[PDB]
Amino acid sequence: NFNGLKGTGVLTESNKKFLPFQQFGRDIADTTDAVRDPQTLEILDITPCSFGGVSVITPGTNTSNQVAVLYQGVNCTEVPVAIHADQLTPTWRVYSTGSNVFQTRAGCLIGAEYVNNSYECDIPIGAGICASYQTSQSIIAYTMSLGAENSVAYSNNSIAIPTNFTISVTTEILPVSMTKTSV
Amino acid sequence: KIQDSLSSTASALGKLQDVVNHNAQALNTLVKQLSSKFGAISSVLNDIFSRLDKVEAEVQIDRLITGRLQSLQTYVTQQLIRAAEIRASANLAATKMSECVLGQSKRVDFCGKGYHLMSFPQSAPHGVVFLHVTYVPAQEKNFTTAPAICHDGKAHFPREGVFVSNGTHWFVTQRNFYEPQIITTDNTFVSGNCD
Amino acid sequence: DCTMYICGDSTECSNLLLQYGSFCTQLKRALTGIAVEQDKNTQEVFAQVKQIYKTPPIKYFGGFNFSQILPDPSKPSKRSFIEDLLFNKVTLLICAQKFKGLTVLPPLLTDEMIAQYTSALLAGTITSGWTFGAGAALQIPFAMQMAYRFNGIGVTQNVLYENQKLIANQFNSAIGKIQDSLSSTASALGKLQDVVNHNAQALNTLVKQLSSKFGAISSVLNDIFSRLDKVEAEVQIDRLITGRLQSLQTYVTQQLIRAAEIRASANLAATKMSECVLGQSKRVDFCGKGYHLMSFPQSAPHGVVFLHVTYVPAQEKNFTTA
Ligand SMILES: *[C@@H]1O[C@H](CO)[C@@H](O[C@@H]2O[C@H](CO)[C@@H](O[C@@H]3O[C@H](CO)[C@@H](O)[C@H](O)[C@@H]3O)[C@H](O)[C@H]2NC(C)=O)[C@H](O)[C@H]1NC(C)=O
Ligand SMILES: *[C@@H]1O[C@H](CO)[C@@H](O[C@@H]2O[C@H](CO)[C@@H](O)[C@H](O)[C@H]2NC(C)=O)[C@H](O)[C@H]1NC(C)=O
Ligand SMILES: *[C@@H]1O[C@H](CO)[C@@H](O[C@@H]2O[C@H](CO)[C@@H](O)[C@H](O)[C@H]2NC(C)=O)[C@H](O)[C@H]1NC(C)=O
Ligand SMILES: *[C@@H]1O[C@H](CO)[C@@H](O)[C@H](O)[C@H]1NC(C)=O
Ligand SMILES: *[C@@H]1O[C@H](CO)[C@@H](O)[C@H](O)[C@H]1NC(C)=O
Ligand SMILES: *[C@@H]1O[C@H](CO)[C@@H](O)[C@H](O)[C@H]1NC(C)=O
Ligand SMILES: *[C@@H]1O[C@H](CO)[C@@H](O)[C@H](O)[C@H]1NC(C)=O
Repeated sequence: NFNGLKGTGVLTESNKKFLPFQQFGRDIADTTDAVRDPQTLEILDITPCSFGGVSVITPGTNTSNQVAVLYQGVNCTEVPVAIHADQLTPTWRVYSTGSNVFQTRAGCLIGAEYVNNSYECDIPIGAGICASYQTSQSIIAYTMSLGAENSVAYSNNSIAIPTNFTISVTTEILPVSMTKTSV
Repeated sequence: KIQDSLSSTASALGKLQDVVNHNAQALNTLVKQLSSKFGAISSVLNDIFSRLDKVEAEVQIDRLITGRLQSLQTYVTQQLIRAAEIRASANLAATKMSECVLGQSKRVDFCGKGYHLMSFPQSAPHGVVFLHVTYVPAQEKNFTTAPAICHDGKAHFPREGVFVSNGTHWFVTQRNFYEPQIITTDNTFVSGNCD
Repeated sequence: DCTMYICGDSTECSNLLLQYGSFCTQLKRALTGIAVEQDKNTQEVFAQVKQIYKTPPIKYFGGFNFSQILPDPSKPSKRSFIEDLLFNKVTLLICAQKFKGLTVLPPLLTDEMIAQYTSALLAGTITSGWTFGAGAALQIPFAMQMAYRFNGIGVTQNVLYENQKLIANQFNSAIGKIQDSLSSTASALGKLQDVVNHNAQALNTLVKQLSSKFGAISSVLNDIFSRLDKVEAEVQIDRLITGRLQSLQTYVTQQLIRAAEIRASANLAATKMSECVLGQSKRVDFCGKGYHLMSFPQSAPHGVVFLHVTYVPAQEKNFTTA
């Protein structure tokens, strides 16, 4: 509550320079981010507390009940610091000190063991990560698989011609209209 | 096989399912949204009249009429977006019916995965389902080729087809089915010398 | 997010926001549909192959030179020479948006495999021809594939082999100017800059909007309760709440529009790749200016850039006909 400037967050050392006149620093978002302590001329650095979107990775509810959790846009070493009673809105703080964690560009997901083999995507994550319920049975997040590679034996005197043909019926579905409604 | 494929899993009809789901889900929100008090004292009109003076009951109602009317407006706008999306799907469906069904289209990957032969439309609830019939080349054998051929000191070309040989002597065949033929002047036109 | 964008760090504000019900719970539903869609467009544009082909080590295609479009192993990232110019010319604080609850999720298909799919599409159209867009990939000599595209144009294939070296040198000089032309002006990539600009510009209004008064005593959330009595504070705070809530509604209903103008472009590109790249098309002036030989795709940030190779008649001699 610096001079009545109510706010919440964590304050660190700020390398930004204030002129002796200037008191409050403002960002592009037009809000305070740095304050000058009345007792100590050193400039603080206001930034909001640790937060972010909470994503749950779940298979079919009937299939299983383990649900790995992915944390959005946070360093994976920060959420262990966040663990404290009356300090975290979720009461399920067990996963923060939970199973083996894997860190990606979309934060680190907890409750799923990263397997370094390749599988086709079942549940999208982002940045080439796809969690799935595989083999006892748990949740594993792997890297995106683009399909098995297939070299072509190209040669400047070689040609390949199909000696046989097959007819396969392919389906395709398109909506044409929704329900007419009135209010 | 198509009979079993569609009925094997419920995810085959996914495109049609959310069209009737999003509509049936937006209505639920609209019905639920009238329960909101919208900052007023209550959420039912009759109690506002029965318990508040008409000089200031309008102010409480003002936050309710404007709140409900605006909430109704966002539902209509959420419908024009979908109407502009289905219209972009009906026209694509209309193009499929015009080209894939009523005729044959040489456009690759437009009426099936591969060469297109024909189609059969099928009626669907709030949509249409097509049955593309495709020609797909089967197992193949590679051969040794040559762009041209010289017989009388003069270049020779395939009139339509490609030149192939199994190792001993050459043959001309179609592009999509190995049907070798003896090289003949009828399948060949000369163009200049072979140097 | 709902609570912290409207009533952040204020338990005396988020409590009364529930009085509006699921009004902004529908906001997350709307912006989730656009989110998953941007991971669906890229799935149906760059991924029309079930195999990941690799070009042979030698790059001598009968006089044709493709070093400007094949992936470059020398660079640590598998990106083609043309790809490098596109990425540099496309330019994406960013942290301040996050602190207001405006996250930027990363796409499912990361940029590395996007240039890997494009490597596959450049590994079939130069070795296997257009037959790998219809089934089993079959190799043909690239000296012959011109005689097939030329056959569909209308000219007999004899004009090719009599003029192969002339064409290859003509092609080699043609692909080189694309490197110069793309970097010549920054307005060439204008159709991609505005896409990231409009998205970036829209967020600027949103963060600046929450500092507006909306007719209230003060735009600051906390000082309203700390300076005015509670009898009219709820009325006072209501028009501040509806100001931010309505502003979020305006942004989302405009963002859906921009999705539609992109969803339309995604389908156009998907047809372009299915026709202009995976084959030769008879749709005049649909895959470039002039008769169409083939096409080569190249990835780009938040977009795709094609390289149509069109056939244009040169000078002519008028004749007398019957
Ligand atoms: C590549 O294709 C050519 C064309 O079919 C093959 O040449 C032909 O081969 C068959 C048997 O493989 C020959 O038939 C036999 O000919 C002998 C000749 O004395 C005859 O006594 C037998 O009763 C039988 O009819 C056929 O004559 C021959 N074509 C010619 C013009 O001589 C060739 O064998 C194939 N090579 C490979 C490696 O597949
Ligand atoms: C295909 O074109 C590229 C582009 O010019 C060629 O790369 C050149 O290789 C020579 C070889 O000494 C170098 O001096 C040039 O500096 C290279 N160009 C660039 C832009 O770096 C490549 O050699 C060509 N390939 C074939 C087979 O002709
Ligand atoms: C057709 O046009 C091409 C180029 O558009 C001509 O090729 C050029 O010919 C001149 C003179 O013979 C040479 O100096 C150039 O080096 C050639 N260019 C290339 C890329 O090789 C060609 O001569 C023209 N043919 C006719 C019959 O007019
Ligand atoms: C339960 O979930 C499974 C998914 O493994 C599904 O196959 C099954 O139909 C579900 N049963 C229900 C929803 O009754
Ligand atoms: C956390 O920050 C450190 C900074 O040194 C960085 O090295 C690390 O990769 C970050 N981890 C995550 C999960 O963001
Ligand atoms: C891949 O995973 C296996 C088992 O999970 C492990 O033994 C191996 O060391 C891993 N490889 C790398 C390169 O980390
Ligand atoms: C095929 O390419 C190689 C690579 O340069 C070349 O040595 C060979 O002569 C070519 N084939 C023919 C038939 O010219």
